[PDB]
Amino acid sequence: IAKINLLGGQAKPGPALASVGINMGEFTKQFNEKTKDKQGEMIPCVITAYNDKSFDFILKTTPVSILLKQAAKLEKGAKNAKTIVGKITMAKAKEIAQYKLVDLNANTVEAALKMVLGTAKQMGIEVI
Amino acid sequence: MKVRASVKPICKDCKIIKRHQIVRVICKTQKHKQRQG
Amino acid sequence: AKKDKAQQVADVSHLLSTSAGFVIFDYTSMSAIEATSIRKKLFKNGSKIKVIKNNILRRALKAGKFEGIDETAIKGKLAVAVGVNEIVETLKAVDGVVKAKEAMNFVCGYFDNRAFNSADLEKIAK
Amino acid sequence: MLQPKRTKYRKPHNVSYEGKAKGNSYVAFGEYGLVATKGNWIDARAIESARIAISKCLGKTGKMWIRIFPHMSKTKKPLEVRMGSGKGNPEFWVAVVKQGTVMFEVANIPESQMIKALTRAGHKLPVTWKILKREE
Amino acid sequence: SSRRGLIEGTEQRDNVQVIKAKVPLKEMFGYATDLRSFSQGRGNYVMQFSHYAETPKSVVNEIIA
Amino acid sequence: KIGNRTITLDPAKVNLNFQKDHIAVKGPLGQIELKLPPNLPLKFELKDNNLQITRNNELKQSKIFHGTYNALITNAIIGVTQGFEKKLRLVGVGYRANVEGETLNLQLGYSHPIKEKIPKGLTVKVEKNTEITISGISKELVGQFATEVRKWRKPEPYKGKGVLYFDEVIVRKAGK
Amino acid sequence: KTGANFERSVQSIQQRLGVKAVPIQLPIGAENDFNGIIDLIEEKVYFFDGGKEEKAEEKPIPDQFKDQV
RNA sequence: ACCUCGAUGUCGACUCAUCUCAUCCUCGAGCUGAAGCAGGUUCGAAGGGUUCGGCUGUUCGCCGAUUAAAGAGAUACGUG
RNA sequence: UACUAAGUGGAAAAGGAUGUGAAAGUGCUAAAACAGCAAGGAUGUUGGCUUAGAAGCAGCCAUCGUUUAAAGAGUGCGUAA
Repeated sequence: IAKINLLGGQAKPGPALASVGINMGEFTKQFNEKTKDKQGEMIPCVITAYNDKSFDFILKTTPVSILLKQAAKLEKGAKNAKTIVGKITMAKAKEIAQYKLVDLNANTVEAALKMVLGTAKQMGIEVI
Repeated sequence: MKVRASVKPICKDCKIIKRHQIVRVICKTQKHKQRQG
Repeated sequence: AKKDKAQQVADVSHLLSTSAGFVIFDYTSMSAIEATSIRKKLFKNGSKIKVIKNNILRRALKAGKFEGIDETAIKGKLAVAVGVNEIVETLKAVDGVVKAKEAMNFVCGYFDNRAFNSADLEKIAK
Repeated sequence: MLQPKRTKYRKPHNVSYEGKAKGNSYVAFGEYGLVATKGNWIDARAIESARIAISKCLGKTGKMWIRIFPHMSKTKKPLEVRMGSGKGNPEFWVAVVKQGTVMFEVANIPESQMIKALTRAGHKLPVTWKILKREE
Repeated sequence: SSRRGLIEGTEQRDNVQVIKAKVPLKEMFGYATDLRSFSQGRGNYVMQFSHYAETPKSVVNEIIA
Repeated sequence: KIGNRTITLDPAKVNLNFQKDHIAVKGPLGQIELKLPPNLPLKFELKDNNLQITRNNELKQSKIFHGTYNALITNAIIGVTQGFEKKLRLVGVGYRANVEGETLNLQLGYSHPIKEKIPKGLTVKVEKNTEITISGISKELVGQFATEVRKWRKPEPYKGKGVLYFDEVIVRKAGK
Repeated sequence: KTGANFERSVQSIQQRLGVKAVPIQLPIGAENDFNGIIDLIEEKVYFFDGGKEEKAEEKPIPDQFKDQV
């Protein structure tokens, strides 16, 4: 419900952030305070029905998408998915999979790495 | 109803029935009603 | 194919005969998200939360020497946890599922191939 | 225009098209084709119209061949003259079709757009259409 | 949607949704009064000149023919 | 396939009168007298505890016949054992309706008084001045009455305004 | 005129405006039967006519309204 | 070129009109990019109605003003 | 002995026909087949971009993958989001 792709900074300027009945600042305070660690870095945001949308939230462990962007060594948007640009290897693939080791609900190294390739071969890098 | 002499399924839910030996169609789409197929 | 149906029935008969413990409890709405939550909890357990047809589970059970002829006529979504290789932790998880629903009646199965009353099997589970 | 280079006579006997297909009795180049259930006259204007219609629906990679081409002439008297002073002046060009004759073939084109083009051709010819495939 | 457009989402100033519109001035005249008509006057619009952009062929028709 | 379907029965709540001219099912929730014309291909059996009517002949019109007679048997059984009810909302600004004795009034765009008589075997109940409930023993008659009430007003896209069937979310059009 | 009710009006203003205002009177009728005004701090006034309004007298409430008053 | 050329009385106007519906209007109804009015679409329905003046012999046509409405036609392009 | 539910018979172009029989092939299948219904339908993922704002359905490059009976950048409906 209302997937939210926002940084770790201000939770005020999100129009789709407050659409299920939740207010803006009442969480934004603690959101900023506890996400000052990675302010300027993305932190995905989703929500579930609490009882009446008085206050609820859940922050997601970051999937490798900004690190997967620099895995291609390009800071430009990837409208070219069949082009293998950037270097990724089993060592780097496993390092990336460490991030998503807890991020996914099916737990095993090979399958999580297959997730990383499947999301990454379409990233704009035909990964190893 | 649309005055024509050859009607074929034009929306995905335009199904053809024959009422009293007059061929007509039924569909949710209201721009797709016609008879005398 | 019907011959394929028979050979699959034989294969799952062999599977249940080989497997000592196994529990199949009918779920309303067995949910995939909480299913893979179970999968994280089970991890590399010999158990495999799985979903196969309910008629094959009749003829599997009636080929594979386990008690109950009218106990197989369950109606609805059925998923079997084959308890083995940490069968206890599988029992723990399936009783956690028992407490995750309204109240799920004992359909079939037991800890290691000897079914009895289910007022204590859940206590082995927790 | 589909006007032949030269004609020995401007004022010929057209055809007796009540007979089985003399030539072009089967598709030769493409994989599917339109065939006439019976024979009749066709002008040149409608041949050009059918060609352009099938070409608009033709892909940039598909190719199409025509079998029947205007060889005969067609004459009409003015609407003020009584019966018989001579023979008038030819107006336009006409080709003959025998029963079972094929006229259009398409190739290097998807089969769905193939049947699309065949329907487009059929909706424009007075002769009754029928659809076949390249047998060999 | 019909005037070179800015309909690519929503922009909000944290309590008021201010939407940008890079719109040619020729298409402002009936635009603003009809926007007030349709919106029941519950909004407004600010006068700021963006830039000198390309003229559409509709206005080019009167250049030469 | 609808052929000799399983139609359950409890021969104490409702009693049956199976005749070649009228089928009379009677119980505490009234009686239903299904009228069936003479010269029918179907044969009726004296049965209880899931009565089933079989087919003596196999042909298209007879097939449709059996399907429809079985469906109407189901309809009449559930009617005589449970009854039928329909409910209709009325979405408007000044629209309303209420009851006088056995007649439903209507307040509509009409500047002229509108009342409609209630057919026999059915009863109306008012809970809010616009939404009405009609309860009787026949789905046939209750639907006919619902259409009769609807016939005076049709919902339109530019504004929620009409005889809503409690579950119809109509398409919307945005003019002015 | 059609489309109005005193309770409806005060409810609408309370929700959409946050007016937090106080009523003084209560019309009698729904949309056409406006022939008297219940008064809250004092007695209801019954209007003997329509678009004339020249004879105003303040008559006792029948208790189906005075309790809510 | 087929009866009527040992007689078929052929334009136009007045009057009398009768009939058809591919309906001009009143009528029913659907649909709409049908806010509403104001619109278009065609299915039914021929029950009824379906003007007055200027112009040149007039049909045609144009014009003037005007009606809920200022039809297309058939009847020796109606009626000596 | 078959067809017609069209008074076809007892007139006819183009096209349309899920009207209906007969014929020769032809998939599943009492182990539930075909529906409809009772239930899930996950997951990187609002894949990457775009227009500050487009992010399963504005659109383009991809259009691949884990758990799994299966889950599709989704089958369509919903907003500029």
